[PDB]
Formats: sequence, C-alpha cells, structure tokens
Amino acid sequence: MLKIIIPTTMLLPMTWMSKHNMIWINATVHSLLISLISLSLLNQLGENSLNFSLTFFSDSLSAPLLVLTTWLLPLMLMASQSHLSKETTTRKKLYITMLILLQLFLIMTFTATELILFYILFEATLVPTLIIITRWGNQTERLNAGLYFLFYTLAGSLPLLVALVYIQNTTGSLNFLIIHYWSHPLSNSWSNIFMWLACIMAFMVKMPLYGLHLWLPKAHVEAPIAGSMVLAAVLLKLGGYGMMRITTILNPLTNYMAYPFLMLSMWGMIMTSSICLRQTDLKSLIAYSSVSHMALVIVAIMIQTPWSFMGATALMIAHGLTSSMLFCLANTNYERVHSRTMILARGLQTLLPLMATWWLVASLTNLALPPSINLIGELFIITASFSWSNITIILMGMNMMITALYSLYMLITTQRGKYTHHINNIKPSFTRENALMALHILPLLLLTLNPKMILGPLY
Amino acid sequence: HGKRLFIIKPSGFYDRRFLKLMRFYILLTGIPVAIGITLVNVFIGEAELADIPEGYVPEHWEYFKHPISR
Amino acid sequence: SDAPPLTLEAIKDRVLYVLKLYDKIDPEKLSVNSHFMKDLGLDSLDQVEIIMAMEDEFGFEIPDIDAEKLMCPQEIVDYIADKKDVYE
Amino acid sequence: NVLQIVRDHWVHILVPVGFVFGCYLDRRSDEKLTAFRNKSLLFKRELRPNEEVTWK
Amino acid sequence: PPEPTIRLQEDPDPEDENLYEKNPDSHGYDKDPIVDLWNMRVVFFFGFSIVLVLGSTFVAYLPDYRMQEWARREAERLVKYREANGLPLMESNCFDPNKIQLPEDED
Amino acid sequence: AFSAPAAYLTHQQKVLRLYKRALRHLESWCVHRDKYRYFACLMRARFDEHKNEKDMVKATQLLRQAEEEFWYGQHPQPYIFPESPGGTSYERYECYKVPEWCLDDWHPSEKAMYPDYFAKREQWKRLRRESWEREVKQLQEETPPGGPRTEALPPARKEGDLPPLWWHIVTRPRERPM
Ligand SMILES: CCCCCCCCCCCCCCCCC[C@@H](O)O[C@H](CO[C@H](O)CCCCCCCCCCCCCCC)COP(=O)(O)OCC[N+](C)(C)C
Ligand SMILES: CCCCCCCCCCCCCCCCC[C@@H](O)O[C@H](CO[C@H](O)CCCCCCCCCCCCCCC)COP(=O)(O)OCC[N+](C)(C)C
Ligand SMILES: CCCCCCCC/C=C\CCCCCCCC(=O)O[C@H](COC(=O)CCCCCCC/C=C/CCCCCCCC)COP(=O)(O)OCCN
Ligand SMILES: CCCCCCCCCCCC(=O)SCCNC(=O)CCNC(=O)[C@H](O)C(C)(C)COP(=O)(O)O
Repeated sequence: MLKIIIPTTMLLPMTWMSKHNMIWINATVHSLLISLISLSLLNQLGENSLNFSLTFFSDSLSAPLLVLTTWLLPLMLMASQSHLSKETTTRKKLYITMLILLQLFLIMTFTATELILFYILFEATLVPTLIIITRWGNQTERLNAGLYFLFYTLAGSLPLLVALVYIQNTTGSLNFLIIHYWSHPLSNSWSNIFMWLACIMAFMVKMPLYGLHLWLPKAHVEAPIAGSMVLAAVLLKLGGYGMMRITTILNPLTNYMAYPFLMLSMWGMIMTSSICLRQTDLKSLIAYSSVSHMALVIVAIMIQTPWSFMGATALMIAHGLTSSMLFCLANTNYERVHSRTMILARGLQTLLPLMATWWLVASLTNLALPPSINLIGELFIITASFSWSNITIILMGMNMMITALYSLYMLITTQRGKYTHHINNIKPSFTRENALMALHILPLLLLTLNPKMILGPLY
Repeated sequence: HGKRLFIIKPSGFYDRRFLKLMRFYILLTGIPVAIGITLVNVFIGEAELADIPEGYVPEHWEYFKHPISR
Repeated sequence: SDAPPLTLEAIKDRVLYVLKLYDKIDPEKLSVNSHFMKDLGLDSLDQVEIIMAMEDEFGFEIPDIDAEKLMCPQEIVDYIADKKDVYE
Repeated sequence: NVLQIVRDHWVHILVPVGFVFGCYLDRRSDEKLTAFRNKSLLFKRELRPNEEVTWK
Repeated sequence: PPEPTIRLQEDPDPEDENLYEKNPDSHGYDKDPIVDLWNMRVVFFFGFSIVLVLGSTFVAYLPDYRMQEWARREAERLVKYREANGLPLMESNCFDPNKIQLPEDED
Repeated sequence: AFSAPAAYLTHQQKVLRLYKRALRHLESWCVHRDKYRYFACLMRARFDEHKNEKDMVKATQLLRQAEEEFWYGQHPQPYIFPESPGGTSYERYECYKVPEWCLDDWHPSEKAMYPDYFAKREQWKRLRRESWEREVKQLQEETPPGGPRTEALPPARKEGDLPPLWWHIVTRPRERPM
C-alpha cells in the first residue's frame, strides 16, 4: 500500500520546491501518474482481501473509492487553476498542500485495518477541508458554514470514540478481520441500544441523514470549486463506508433499530427532491440532490442484503462522479456571471453549444438513464427494498419521477429559452473546462462496460 | 441570386479545436493498442485447457487463458 | 420555405390593391400619402377594418397599440417593412 | 543544456523515487510475515529440487 | 457633517481580465502562452492518452483472481458426477449431520 | 410593440379593441367567407347604433354587457396567426438569434473570413462610440426634472446627431436569421 502513499507524500516537497510558474503542471502530471498506480488495486479476489500488512488492507469495497479519490485530485487542480490566478505563489502552494494532505488522509482512511486508526484519519480529513472552506471562500457566510460543518461532524463522532474504546476493552481487538471472525450477537438491551446509536450516528451525520443534513447546503454553497468537488465526491462516502464496515457487530439489533432511520431516509428523499424543484441557486439544488441520493444509499445500507450492498457501492461511485461534474459546470457558469443564480443567465445553448452538450449528458446521468451505473445502483437498491417490503415501490417511484423533473428543470432553465440581453461577457469555453468535463464523463461510460469493478465485495 | 447574407453565430473555433485535440490524443494511444491486441490475438494467444502432468506444479500465471492476462 | 423576398414595391402595390378593393374609398382620390380621417372621410371603425384587411392580406397581425396610430398607407407600408425587415 | 535544466527540472524525479521506495518498503514489510510460508494446510507443498521458499 | 463618507482607504474592485484579449488561442490554462500550451499538452496527454486508454485496457485484461471460470468448471464436473451417479444435485445440508452434536432437550 | 404605452386606455380605444376582438372571434366561428361577411356587416350595424350617444354613464354601462356577451360566446379555440403570441410558430426562430457582440470573440482565423463585413462593423462601432457621448448629454438636457413621465424617447434634433438609445433597436439580429 506504500507504493501509493509515498508518492502522495512526495507530492508536497515537489510542490514546495517547484518554480513559481510550474506548480500546476507538475502537480497535475504527478497526480495523474499516482492515479495510474492506483488502478492495480482494482484487481481483487473473491476470497478474503488484499492484506498488505498489519496496518493496511485493500478490498473491492475500498478499491473503487481509492481509485476515485486518486483520480479526483487532477480534476480539482484543473478546476482551481482559474480563480486562483491573482494569488501569491506561497498561498497557491498552501492550497495545493491542503489538497494533497486531504488525499493522503482519505487514502489512509480507506485501508485502515484497525478501527481507531480509521477514526483518527476520518477525523484528520476534517482540518484541510475546513481550512479550504474558510480561507479560500468568496462569501461572508463561509465562516458560519465551516462552523456548522465542523460541529455537526464532531458532535456526531465524539460518542463513536467512546463506543470504540469500550468495544476494544470488552472484545479485546479492533482489527476488522478479528472483529469479523469473532462477531457475536447483540442482546436487546438499553446499553446495547445506546452502543448501537453511538456506533451509527457518527456515520449517519456525514451521509447526511435527513434532518441532520443542514450543514451540507451551507458547506457546499460556500466552498470553493475544489472543496465542493471533494465534499460531494469522496467525503460523503466516508459515512457509507464506515456503516458498511461497522454493521457487522450490530446484529441482530439492526433489524428493529433501523426503522427510525429507514423512515427518515425514505421520506427525506421525497422531501429533498421536492425542495430541488423550488431552488434559485444551482449549488443548493445540486447539494439537495446529493442529499436525496445519499438518503437512498442509507436505505440500502440499512436493509443489509447483498443486493443492497452492491447497489450502494455502485450508487456511491456514480453519485460522486456525477455531482463533481455538475458542480464543475455550475462553477464554469459562475466564473462568467459571478451571480450563482439560475434565472439570471438563460439560453446558454445558443452561446455555448458544447457546454450545453456536457450539461445534457450530466443531467441524463443524474436522471439515472440506463445502462448507466447510476441506474444500476438505483435498480439494485429498489429491488432489495421491494423484497424488504412491497410498499416501498411507491416512494421509490415518486423519488424517480421528481428526480427526472428537477434534473430536466435545471437543464431547461439554464440552457434553453432566450439569452439574457444585458449579459455580454460570455466568452467561448476554454479547452481546460471542456477537458475537465470530458475527464469527468468518460470514466462513467467506461465503467458501465465493466460494472463488476464497482459492485463491491458481495459480487 | 446574390442575396447571400451574413449569419451571426458564436465562434466554433475553440470547440472544434478541443474536439480535434481530444480525438488526436485518444487515437494516438488507442491505435497502437488496437494493433498490438490484433497481432497478439492472431499470432499468439488462446491457449487450450490441459491436465496437470503428474509430478509437475505450475506457476501462478499458467492458470489463465488470454496471453495478456498471463 | 421557398418564400420570395418581397420588396417595398410589392408591399406598396398590395396595400394599394386592397385599398382599391375597398368600395368605401374611391380609387382615384387615394394616394400613398392620402390620410384616412381627413383626406378620405372614413370612420375609426373603417380604419380598424382596414387594419384587419391588411392583416388578412399579409398573413401577420399587428398589435392594437401600433394599429390604432396607423393612419396613412405610406406609414402602413413602412410599418410592414420594418416588421419584416425589407431591404429595398 | 545539462547542469542548467537540472536546476529547474530536478523536482520531477521525486514522485518516481517515492514510488520505487514504497515498493521496496512493501516488500521489506512483506518479509516479516513469513511465519506460515509453505505451512498452510491448503497449499502445503513439497519443495522443488532447487526451491528454498515457495514465495518471496 | 464634514465626514468624507468613506469608511476606510480601500482599493477599487478590479475588473475581470479576459485571457483571449491579450492572447488568442489561450486554452484557458495560463496567461503565459508557452506555459499555457505545455500545460494543455501535458494534461491532454497524461490524462487521455495514458490513463484513460492504457489503464482501461489494463482493467479490461485483468486476470481472473475472482475465479469465475474456475467455479464454472467445478460446477460442471460436480453436476456431471452427480447426474451420472444418481445423486440429487445439490444437497440441502451444507455440512454432514454426522459431525454436528445437537443438544438433547429432554423436555 | 414598438409604440410606448399610455397610462390608461380611453373609452374609444376600449370600444375599438372590443370591436376587433368580436370581429376576429366571429370570423373564427364563421369559417366561410360569405357567411362571415354577412355576419360582420350585421355586427357593424348592431355596433354603430349607439355611436351618437352622448352621456358618459350610459356609454360606460354599455361595452360592459358587451364584454360579458363576448366572454359568454368567445369561441374557446379562436384562430391565431402562426407568429402571434399564441400561434404554432410564436418563438420557433428565437433559438437562431445570436447577439451582435458575439462577433467580438471570433478567432482571428475566423475574422480573416468576411473582412469587408468586419470593416463595416468597426465603422459602425466608431459611429456608436461618438453618438453615445452626444446622446447622453442630449437626453440629460431634454428630460423633464424629477424623472421621465413616459417611456417615449425624443428624436435627434441636430445635424450629426443620432436618435438616443438606437444601438440595440437598429442592430436587431433578424426575424429569421437562419
Ligand atoms: C432530529 C433529526 C433526526 C436525528 C436522528 C433521530 C434518530 C434517533 C432515534 C433513536 C431510535 C429509537 C431509540 C430506542 C428504540 C428502542 C425501542 C423502544 O423505544 O420502544 C419501546 C420502549 O418503550 C418506551 O419507549 C421506553 C422509552 C421511553 C423514553 C424515550 C423518550 C421518547 C421520545 C424521545 C425522542 C428524542 C430524540 C432526540 C433526542 C435529542 C419498546 O418497549 P420495551 O419492550 O419496554 O423496550 C424494549 C427495549 N429493551 C428490550 C431494551 C427493554
Ligand atoms: C465519437 C463518435 C464515434 C467514434 C467511436 C466509434 C467506435 C464505437 C466504440 C465505443 C463503444 C462501443 C461498445 C463496444 C464495446 C467493446 C469493448 C468491450 O468488450 O470491452 C469491455 C472492457 O472494458 C473495460 O473492462 C472497462 C473500462 C475500464 C474502466 C476504468 C476507468 C479508467 C480509470 C480512470 C479513473 C477512474 C474513475 C472512476 C473510479 C472507479 C468489456 O469486455 P469484457 O467482456 O468484460 O472482457 C474483456 C475481454 N477478456 C475476456 C479478454 C477479458
Ligand atoms: C448529530 C448529533 C448526534 C449526537 C449523537 C447522538 C447519540 C449518542 C449516543 C449515546 C451517547 C452515549 C454512547 C454510549 C457509549 C458506548 C458505551 C456502551 O455502549 O456501554 C453502555 C453504556 O451505555 C450508557 O451508559 C449510555 C448512557 C447515556 C448517557 C449520555 C446521554 C447522551 C444523549 C442520549 C440521548 C440521545 C441519543 C440519540 C440522539 C439522537 C440524535 C440527536 C453500557 O455500559 P456498561 O455499564 O459498561 O454495561 C452495562 C452493564 N453493567
Ligand atoms: C362573437 C363575439 C360576440 C359578440 C358580442 C360583442 C357585443 C358588442 C356590441 C356593443 C356595441 C357598442 O359599441 S357599446 C356603446 C358604447 N358607447 C359609445 O360607443 C359612445 C361613443 N362611441 C365611440 O366613441 C366609438 O369609438 C365610435 C364613435 C363608434 C368610433 O369612433 P372613431 O371615430 O374614433 O373611430
């Protein structure tokens, strides 16, 4: 596993010893090279795992997440190259340092043989994101957004540390392999109920679960483009990965414990999809769509069936890619208009046809058009929920219809109609933005050819 | 009829240039890959299943069929 | 489409044709610049029917605010040419 | 021109050096987990005439 | 009220700068044309040519460590053996009952 | 469309508008031309009976029962011209309308084509640049104090002057650019 970790660490001295005008090129090239190295991890076995050492292992649940994390950094650098043009060299190097540190923390988090190491890195990811949000943010609400993002996560995750140390004191180990092999049932007790809650709430708050999702719109709207990309693509999947890893010790308590969260997610997907219909901000709409998708992923994880797990993994990967692309498109519009309002810039297909094509493809992928992996995960989770109960189909269908509705609403409002007359500073789209969209979209359509790579360990 | 008018439209130069560049690089690496795959398939690959001879233990890469996988 | 590019001469000829087909106004008296209320003694209702006849002749309809202040054939032709972007 | 472009292009070598060092460290850490080499009940095998270890 | 109505000495808000004006064929990477062009070239090459193609081909030709055709052959030989010997295909018990010691109830 | 609106509509304008609407909907009801001519002449005869009435109260009481009668028999699917705000081709060609400032972003390789057109465009730009500076002062001196009372603009009064706020009315894309 160190063959990935060490180059990521060496990215820092390379960045800090680079020329004043060669930081972006070197960072992008070496990040792309690191990503190529990460591709080797995908080869996975039907047996236990890829146990490299006592500290790190790899699995077909961790491998796609690691590949996505390594692939995201060059895209974030490409997106950040634009708005940081008038920045001093030291501060640009600091921004790149923050991105590299976040990648390193995520990479070490996804392998994490031992649960306290997982918690330590899962919390270490909180600092670079906070600095990025509250330092390189445009508006004055970035401070409040960062406070919300920090305190929701910490309030959720502080009981998890107590639960983990108690579990290690009782069982004797927190290594995931021993935990899996020596698992024992949980008796229906008040202490066990509260232990279940302490183990579950930390990952629930970062999904975000409906009713605990308030931090996400603030953090996503106030963050710079790279921060929004990473938050929507990788940081949301940490909760799902943690739940998938930790639900092994929560049985058979999960059968009845899951109901409050299942009801919340099933109604909250409808609520957030309906919220998306009446939104005046692109970023807020994309954030609420992310909330709906992650609520459906929560339902999948709570059902706890093989089809549920495969669908949840596929949907996590697909949502990460799609949300990153949508945020990038919104940022391209914003850097021209400086408004971040849907109704201001209209009829952009006439002025920017290729960017309109990118918008259409991104909206179709968010709409879960077959045979995209978005629909693969959606359909697997829907089938698993139907097997759980035949009445879920109503809510799932309502969510699908509303999702298509607001996706095409967002496409039509910005791309179709008549152009705004008084806006005359809409320059042709640069090659950088087009390449960013292409590198977002092509991996999705290549992955739909090999869906087994993102279906997780239960394939 | 000499009634040819001017068509006002946005600049298609940058879009076309990006498309040409992307196609150029994609083909630049994909054509050699396709040629190599074709040559390997026609000349070398597609091993056939056999029984392990007694007293012989095969290496790990001898359990696969396609030469590139091996 | 295959629509011939109508010119100012065609518009004026068609307007005068439809006006000469209007029995209320004598053909000899009317002139491109001939006013409606004073030079030919027509009512306002006659003016609105003239506007409707123009509308049926040219296949497009004029808003009421613009139509109510179209008082000569010359300015009717000018309005139609401006609306349809006629060169010569 | 050598000895001048090196002062500006020396940085490029660092990520690659890190990769080979990480591979070496992975093999070195692997060397410490040989307690069951050729002792698993599934892959318990008799050594070849010129074999000392089943895997490295 | 002789106050200047100025809260503080502040620079005026600068106007956004067009990359195309001073340099057509700008590629949107950098204001310096040479660094810009080389950034475009390295991004396009190392992404599309290297990763998106070579890594995709590598993933396509990954060897079967998940052991799918192995399972196919095992199932084929087992079904051949069982159909021929009259055994009823798959068995309901995964483990032989002879080796499980159930606890006597005596209720 | 082109003419600036007034603060209100007088009785005479409202009567004309009702007459036009009633004639249009009667034509929609009466498809054939001879029947439409007959019923339109009868409509005109019924319409001009109260032409010579004098007092305001009875005139206002009329046109009101007329509007109610119109609404009762308004032919819920009237004929509409294709380019009208309700026609089948109202905004068909609005996606082909590109602004004029888009030509300022063309690549020099693209501007190499059509050199005469761009020379003429530069001449138009110079003319606009001078005319705007004249127009600002002209409108400042001509406007009544306290702000305009109507959205009607004055014409040019000098020799070299151009009508104020002319650039975006003269340079409309076209009705059917493509
Ligand atoms: C705000 C936005 C959303 C945030 C997240 C919300 C999710 C948290 C909800 C927690 C899930 C449920 C908690 C406990 C569930 C156990 C089932 C129990 O409650 O039901 C009955 C329990 O009966 C009564 O409910 C007793 C508890 C009454 C006191 C609880 C307060 C009720 C409302 C509090 C909600 C406040 C939530 C927010 C806190 C800030 C069953 O009767 P009994 O067979 O006897 O007990 C079985 C359990 N045994 C076997 C261990 C004994
Ligand atoms: C633009 C106008 C058209 C021009 C193009 C015309 C040509 C059309 C061709 C385009 C699509 C048509 C469909 C043809 C499909 C044939 C290829 C297919 O067969 O290969 C697939 C193989 O594709 C790959 O498996 C999937 C691509 C890998 C995706 C990884 C993404 C690359 C890394 C980038 C970063 C990752 C970001 C996301 C994180 C997870 C499936 O093969 P498979 O049947 O299975 O077995 C392979 C052969 N074996 C048996 C020898 C093993
Ligand atoms: C987004 C904000 C969410 C914040 C988290 C909300 C839930 C927090 C979880 C409960 C807090 C305590 C976690 C328990 C730590 C694990 C240890 C454990 O499970 O052992 C239990 C300990 O159980 C407890 O002591 C629990 C006591 C609870 C005190 C703290 C109350 C905090 C608030 C509780 C109500 C809210 C919980 C749900 C919140 C919903 C979301 C807002 C048994 O202890 P023993 O004595 O050793 O064994 C018994 C046999 N002798
Ligand atoms: C199929 C649809 C159903 C049909 C129902 C519609 C019912 C309509 C019948 C109502 C009849 C009336 O006019 S209601 C009577 C209302 N009062 C007056 O008409 C008083 C003065 N009239 C005017 O001023 C006019 O403008 C005039 C002099 C005509 C023109 O003047 P010009 O000199 O400026 O052209």
